[PDB]
Amino acid sequence: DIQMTQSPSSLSASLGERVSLTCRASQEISGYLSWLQQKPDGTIKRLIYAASTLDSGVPKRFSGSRSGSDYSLTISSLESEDFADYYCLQYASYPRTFGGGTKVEIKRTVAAPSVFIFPPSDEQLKSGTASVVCLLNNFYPREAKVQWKVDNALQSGNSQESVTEQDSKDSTYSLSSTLTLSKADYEKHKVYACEVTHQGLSSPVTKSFNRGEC
Amino acid sequence: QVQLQQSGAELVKPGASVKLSCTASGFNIKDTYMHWVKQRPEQGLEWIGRIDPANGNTKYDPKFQGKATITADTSSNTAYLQLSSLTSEDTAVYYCASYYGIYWGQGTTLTVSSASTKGPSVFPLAPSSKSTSGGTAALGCLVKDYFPEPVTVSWNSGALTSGVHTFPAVLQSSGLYSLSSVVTVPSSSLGTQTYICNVNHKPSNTKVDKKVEPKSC
Ligand SMILES: O=C(O)CCCCP(=O)([O-])Oc1ccc([N+](=O)[O-])cc1
Repeated sequence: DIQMTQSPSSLSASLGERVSLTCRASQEISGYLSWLQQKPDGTIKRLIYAASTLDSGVPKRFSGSRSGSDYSLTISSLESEDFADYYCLQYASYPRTFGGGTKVEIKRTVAAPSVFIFPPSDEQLKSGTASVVCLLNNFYPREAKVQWKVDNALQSGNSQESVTEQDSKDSTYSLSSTLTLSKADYEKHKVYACEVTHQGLSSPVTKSFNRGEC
Repeated sequence: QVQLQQSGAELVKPGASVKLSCTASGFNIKDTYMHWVKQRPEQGLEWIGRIDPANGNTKYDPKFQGKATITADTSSNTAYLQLSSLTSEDTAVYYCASYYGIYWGQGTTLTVSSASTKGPSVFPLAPSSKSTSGGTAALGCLVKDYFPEPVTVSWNSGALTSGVHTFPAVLQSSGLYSLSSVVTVPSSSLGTQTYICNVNHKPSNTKVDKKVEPKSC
């Protein structure tokens, strides 16, 4: 098997920056190499083949080159859409082999999250459970702290959060936090709040709701 | 247009066999060579093998020589990947690709497990919860208690894609997954526009469409 050694494994770059990824073939592959791009959604597309030939419709900012066993992919001006994992593919002999891939991360300016809080839906309440959801939308960097407060009392042990990958449009992240309680426990308290801490904020932003009868 | 449509995600028991499919629309046998690729988190793309639909010739990555069997049917324009003696190591996303690697299927998530499938409950995340926000409002759907992954979430049958965020699923203490999909929209048109999330969990054949609207109070 021809080993394709791709470096680096991860690359962080600012928008507009000129970046390059490299793949070294352990054997002579005579230019039979393609560059594939896999976006966060799992979509894979070929950008280059024959080492330096761009596919139809591929943006001019992408270019491939070869120097002996070193094959490189270059992006002239990194754009948010370029956030993806890139893989080189050897098609000179069998078995076909892929490089390890290079995860391209994008650096951008600090952005404060827009916070939203959602009460449990009435239909969920009928099932005996209650999920309060807190949304931190479009922020940067990824680091952020979210604290649940029920009647001003800090919560622990009943929540789970998840953060997205960088957005293909603006390179920001979004976080979702869910506080799951039993219907009875939910009905025992009045004020449900979500306190958010992030560099883009001078002070913690708190969003809340009061479970009133509807 | 032209594309490769792969079979739905599914859960299969350890020790069993499974057969994935990849049907091509637009082109056909003429291009020749249908490849199958395996992918797992933190592991790149791994080639399984390929088939020449014109003569049935097959080439495999030596590691899969006694694990995968690739077949093709030109009449129905479909290729198949049969995996035998399933183990936890076979849990992955499988992709099919055409000649030159130009067309790629959307991938099929195979989860090998001794557990039962679980359909999710879909709850609305109503906009303007208690009151309206500063110009923009958020709404969404909570897809809770399902197994295994993944779940597909669309908005307005594909008509709405702008500002959508479908978060990675979290594993709850019960062994069941849960995720949310949200959208930010103008608060001014909450009374004129319609937002409905389309949820689909193939492993359990669960398909739900939930209209998300502001609740009265
Ligand atoms: O003469 C031969 O045997 C080589 C001709 C085949 C070129 P090819 O179809 O294998 O190119 C590809 C190689 C690998 C892939 N892949 O998805 O891994 C996709 C396409």
